[PDB]
Amino acid sequence: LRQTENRATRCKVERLQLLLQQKRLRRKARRDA
Amino acid sequence: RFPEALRLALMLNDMELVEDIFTSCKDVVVQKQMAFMLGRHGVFLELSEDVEEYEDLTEIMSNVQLNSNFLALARELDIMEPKVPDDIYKTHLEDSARMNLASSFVNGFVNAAFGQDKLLTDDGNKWLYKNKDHGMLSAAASLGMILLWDVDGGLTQIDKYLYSSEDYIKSGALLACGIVNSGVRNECDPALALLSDYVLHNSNTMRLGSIFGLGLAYAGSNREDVLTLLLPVMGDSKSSMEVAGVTA
Repeated sequence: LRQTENRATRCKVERLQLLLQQKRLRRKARRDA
Repeated sequence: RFPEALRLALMLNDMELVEDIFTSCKDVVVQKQMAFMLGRHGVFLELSEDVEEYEDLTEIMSNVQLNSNFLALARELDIMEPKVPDDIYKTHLEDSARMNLASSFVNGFVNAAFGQDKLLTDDGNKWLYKNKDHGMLSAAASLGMILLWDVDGGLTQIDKYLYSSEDYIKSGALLACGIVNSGVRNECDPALALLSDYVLHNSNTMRLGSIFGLGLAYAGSNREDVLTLLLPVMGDSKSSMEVAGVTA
């Protein structure tokens, strides 16, 4: 349980970092305009 | 007089009336000003790519820039100096879980969204070593407060240094995400997605922490997605009455 749970946590972490970088890109793009 | 018109519109509890007042949008300056008030009050506007200045008004209401503006003001008369619990105190004028967590709480209160960074890591390691009884996720949520509204810095720091074993530490990550997103509006669901993912985990206390983080990340948002995700799992016969109450 521990290993699978931590692996899923990490996978979700990379997905969240993808979302975060997308947010940065869009936010800075709109800021500069 | 749109700004104070909107103020009285909020005073009268009718989001429909508030939207009607906001609709006019005859002036860009006043439109942005009233968007600022709506965002600060946290009232959630409803529209899409259908009007002028839609993007900037949406960002204003969502409060994406609040953290940057706060940090900018702090830089002006820079106050980005982490302070030791004793320094906040003055003990010089004259370590169980209890006082360890108390000091962590004091540090979190004093350093609000200032990015403690080095002192952050120092106290993090301290209370991680002092993990004992109630040396639980509490201090991780404390780090969350130190990174309050710091979607960038808070999320990054917790992600790189958190999770793993110690379901209490994972609940700490969940509540840190919730704190970071608290009063922070954005279509992205960095807290909502995670807390919904780990809502159904058997661990009673970790599930409790996840649901608390989910509630407090978007407290007052008033949307229906998380309500539909949570109300079905209100039934806590399989869990504890404290879990029922906190979900409520």
